[PDB]
Amino acid sequence: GGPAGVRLPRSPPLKVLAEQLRRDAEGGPGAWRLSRAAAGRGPLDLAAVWMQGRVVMADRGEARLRDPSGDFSVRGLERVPRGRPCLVPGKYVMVMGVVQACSPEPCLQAVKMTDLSDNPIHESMWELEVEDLHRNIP
Amino acid sequence: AMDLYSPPFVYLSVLMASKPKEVTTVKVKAFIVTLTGNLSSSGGIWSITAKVSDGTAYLDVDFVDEILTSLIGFSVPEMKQSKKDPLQYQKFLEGLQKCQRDLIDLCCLMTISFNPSLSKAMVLALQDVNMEHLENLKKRLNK
Amino acid sequence: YSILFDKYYSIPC
Ligand SMILES: [Zn+2]
Ligand SMILES: [Zn+2]
Repeated sequence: GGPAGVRLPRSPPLKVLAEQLRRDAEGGPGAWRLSRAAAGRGPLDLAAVWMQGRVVMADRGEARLRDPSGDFSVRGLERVPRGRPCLVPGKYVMVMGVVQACSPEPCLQAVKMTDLSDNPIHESMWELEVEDLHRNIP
Repeated sequence: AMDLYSPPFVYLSVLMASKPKEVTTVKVKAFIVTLTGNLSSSGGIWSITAKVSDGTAYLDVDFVDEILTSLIGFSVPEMKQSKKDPLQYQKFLEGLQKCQRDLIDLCCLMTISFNPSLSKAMVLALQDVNMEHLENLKKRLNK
Repeated sequence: YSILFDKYYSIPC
């Protein structure tokens, strides 16, 4: 529903942490959703996600990243837009991705990855940004 | 809910649930999911449509002229006059490369002007996050 | 999935 030639996942890219995926995600491939039974609210939809992390490993179009909560893995990076190049160990980047696996280690199919290393504040805010947002979804 | 002026930024899904009657300015941290359009110079000004997200919603936007001019380094008039000289047109093309990259990599605080009857907003200005932003987010989570 | 920037990019879905 747009230009032909643009088709996006159904619900938006929810900001998350590796740990949340690892623990609160439910269903299985193509049918993913995050549990918020802890704060007694309903399940949120996990088609796409927005994660951030430092690159640990980079192998072609695979990569392992890490956020404060833990390690997550990405594939298919050879197919997304290439901005400033950032598939280097030690860069801090963001992924938009479609959830493949959640546990024991979360795997995404990348739609985008973008450098965020030219400004430290991105890293400082990531964990609060995640939390603030989960707080503002009813 | 959250007032729509709460620093350091608000959420598009909160704005929507507000059900605004009038055109409404908010500020959000978004990135471009995709373009929906080629760079245009129709009207004698730059335009480009995109879908952004702030993690809560997707939203169609158009960039204002002033943004796209500052990304390219050339206004529409300057671009036309650049076509008359090879050396200056080359600088325009690098301007264009740079802009297309900027858009790929854009992830910041957008000041968006949202028209509720049209499901369509206009991005008025962009800004990078700073220490102040961080504090505000700290304070708002009481942390 | 498909998105456009400088060109179209296509993602296995
Ligand atoms: Zn691991
Ligand atoms: Zn103007």
